[PDB]
Amino acid sequence: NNAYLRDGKSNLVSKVVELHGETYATTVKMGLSKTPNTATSAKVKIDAAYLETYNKAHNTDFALYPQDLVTFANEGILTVNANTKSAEVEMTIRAGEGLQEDKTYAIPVAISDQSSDITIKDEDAKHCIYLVKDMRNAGDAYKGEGVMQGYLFFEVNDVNPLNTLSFQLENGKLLWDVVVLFAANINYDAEAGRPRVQCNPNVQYLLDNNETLLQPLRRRGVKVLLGLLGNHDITGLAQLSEQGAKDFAREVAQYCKAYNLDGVNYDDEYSNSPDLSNPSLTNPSTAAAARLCYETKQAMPDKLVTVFDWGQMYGVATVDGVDAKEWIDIVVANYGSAAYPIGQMTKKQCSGISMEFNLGGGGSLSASKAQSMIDGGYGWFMGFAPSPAKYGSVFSRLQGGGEVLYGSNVAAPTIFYKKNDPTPYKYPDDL
Ligand SMILES: CC(=O)N[C@@H]1[C@@H](O)[C@H](O[C@@H]2O[C@H](CO[C@H]3O[C@H](CO[C@H]4O[C@H](CO)[C@@H](O)[C@H](O)[C@@H]4O[C@H]4O[C@H](CO)[C@@H](O)[C@H](O)[C@@H]4O)[C@@H](O)[C@H](O[C@H]4O[C@H](CO)[C@@H](O)[C@H](O)[C@@H]4O[C@H]4O[C@H](CO)[C@@H](O)[C@H](O)[C@@H]4O)[C@@H]3O)[C@@H](O)[C@H](O[C@H]3O[C@H](CO)[C@@H](O)[C@H](O)[C@@H]3O[C@H]3O[C@H](CO)[C@@H](O)[C@H](O)[C@@H]3O[C@H]3O[C@H](CO)[C@@H](O)[C@H](O)[C@@H]3O)[C@@H]2O)[C@@H](CO)O[C@H]1O
Ligand SMILES: [Ca+2]
Repeated sequence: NNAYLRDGKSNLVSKVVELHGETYATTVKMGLSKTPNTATSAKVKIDAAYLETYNKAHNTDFALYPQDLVTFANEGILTVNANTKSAEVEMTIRAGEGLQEDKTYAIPVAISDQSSDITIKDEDAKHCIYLVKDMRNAGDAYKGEGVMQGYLFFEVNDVNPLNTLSFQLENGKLLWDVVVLFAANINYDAEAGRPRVQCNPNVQYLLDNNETLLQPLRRRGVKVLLGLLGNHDITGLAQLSEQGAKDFAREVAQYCKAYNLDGVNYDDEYSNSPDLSNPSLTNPSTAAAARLCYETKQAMPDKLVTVFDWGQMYGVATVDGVDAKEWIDIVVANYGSAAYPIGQMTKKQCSGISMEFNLGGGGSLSASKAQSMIDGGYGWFMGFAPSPAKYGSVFSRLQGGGEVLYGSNVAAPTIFYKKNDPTPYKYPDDL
């Protein structure tokens, strides 16, 4: 009887927990491959030694969440359920006064004292892990448990991402949970014969000026992602070999670490055919795209790995035996479509609408559409390329939906930002 451990609320082996209050309650669930017998038993425990193994495997440095803040019900004993081939125990995570903001802590949980009828294949199957972030002060985008969330791309060539702050509900909450700096590029470094991250001068300016133009968003609870995009040479996000994907994933994670960002969006577009003789490249395919997503999540497991569903970026649901739910946090679709889940993903990881704010296509976040997306179980609505000059049209496309999603409509904007300028100007007076 093979067993493994995962978070019961999410069914994820590796679960990022954002604390918005003093406690967070879930279950830890042991899955069994066969119906258990009357004597089958197991417990769970915090396994601090496994954190060293985990940090080494991922080249990360997460600190151990204070154990005194984590409590299991029932002495950590798993209640075995023969009918669902599983066993669970309640786990509570308390927010602590010794915690540092903008730091990820780890709770490695292990199966322990299991009965002799249970087989645990490896140390990965023995453990699940919670990656805990205290977000109590980064609350301004948090609109509630289980609500739909916003995902917004800025064309940073033209528009300052501080304009995220122009979008609030009437109750003062910020609309857009996640924003993308669209976009850094993948390009060939001919002199080195390898792919590299290549940043245009507009992208580079934001990174250089991260403290004033990007970190104020993160202070308010907005996740800031680096967009990655193909860029008219032999390299592309769906045509890296296994080694090329490992190398590029390491570079992307270094950008997110160096600049204190929250993850990436991958958009497989505008690349040319690869040079198949280059050991960093391979045939363009969803298998290569999935490999890159998987390797990027392994290099930054606490951060978001997200894809635009375009080109060959999305569709393979397993890499090295690991399901896509573990390494695709959000998938957003092309304007006019809804994203769909693969593997054990649900529609909570999918956009139900994508709105092209610059060209007009893709529909509106109306009361009717909001209700439709909730009824369908979608987790996200996506928008692309808003600009202060078009706020009239943009905000007309956000009426009614906020009342359905949050009990509070989107408010008319009163602030906007000019490119590369940190000053919140008055909208529309300063236009
Ligand atoms: C998610 C998601 O939505 N994903 C995608 C998303 O990508 C789409 O977004 C649009 O993408 C298209 C395509 O972008 C890519 O290609 C362009 C063009 O690349 C080619 O030309 C370059 C030379 O000019 C070459 O360097 C390059 O190799 C390509 O060459 C081929 O083709 C040319 C001929 O065109 C041949 O000569 C070549 O030989 C070869 O065949 C490219 O510019 C883009 O890359 C830039 O932007 C991305 C981010 O978007 C960055 O990551 C890149 O680093 C890069 O930026 C840097 O370089 C550029 C120069 O290329 C610098 O200007 C910049 O400062 C950086 O340094 C992509 O690779 C785009 O065309 C769309 O752009 C328009 O909209 C955006 C806003 O959304 C504007 O910011 C932008 O200015 C464009 O706006 C014009 O068009 C709009 C209508 O489409 C209109 O609303 C605007 O008002 C404006 O229109 C006015 O000007 C027009 C002339 O430009 C004029 O014709 C018109 O009448 C108006 O007067 C947009 O980004 C979206 C779309 O919904 O969906 C998905 O597909
Ligand atoms: Ca705060």
